[PDB]
Amino acid sequence: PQITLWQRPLVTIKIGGQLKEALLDTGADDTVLEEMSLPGRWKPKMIGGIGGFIKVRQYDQILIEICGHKAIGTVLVGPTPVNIIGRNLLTQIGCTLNF
Amino acid sequence: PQITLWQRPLVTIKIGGQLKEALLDTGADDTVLEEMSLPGRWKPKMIGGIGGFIKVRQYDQILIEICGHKAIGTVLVGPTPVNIIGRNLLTQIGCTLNF
Ligand SMILES: CC(C)CN(C[C@@H](O)[C@H](Cc1ccccc1)NC(=O)O[C@H]1CO[C@H]2OCC[C@H]21)S(=O)(=O)c1ccc(N)cc1
Repeated sequence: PQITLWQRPLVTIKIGGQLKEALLDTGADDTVLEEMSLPGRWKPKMIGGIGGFIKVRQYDQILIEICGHKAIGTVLVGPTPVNIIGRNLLTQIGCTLNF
Repeated sequence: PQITLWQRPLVTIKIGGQLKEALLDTGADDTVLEEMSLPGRWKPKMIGGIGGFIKVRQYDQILIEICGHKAIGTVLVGPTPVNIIGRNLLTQIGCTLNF
């Protein structure tokens, strides 16, 4: 689909058997989700944003279905105030910016 | 232009007579630029992102030229780690997300 930007580009995703809403975010290198239960093993990592940094758990090769499109890749989990789909997954679903 | 997301979607902008590079950021409601000299009056404001909040200066009716497309609107200035073009300006240049 084509998505205009008069509102937040929020999309429904399914991950870890759970349904969530997440922001399609071209400004985010990596995907980061609020605290949630995920199956795998994980590595501690820290990511930097506007107000400083947060500590996250890195999960690799995690399946996500973003608006009915599957992708597998790194998901970070931690105290982000919003679920963010970053460019690492956006590229997999063929998402582009257009003007 | 159509822009893929294997790299950061950085674009050259002109604002306040100065040239900068900024991220086209669908995840950002508002445009926020690193500390810079801008003409005019302003108002204290706080914006929140991944690591917490920062205090910014809000400038209204500011002219920006983003990839050669003019837009006028609100620009926040403050200690963001990167210059961000947010949805308030992206809509003005007809920027959309497609997959
Ligand atoms: C622009 C950078 C700082 C990157 N940020 C992505 C960005 O889209 C965040 C994503 C975001 C979105 C909502 C809340 C927090 C973070 N948006 C954001 O900070 O926007 C602020 C300016 O406008 C306002 O609208 C939303 C928050 C304000 S980030 O969230 O910090 C980020 C950094 C690293 C990764 N891997 C993933 C995300």
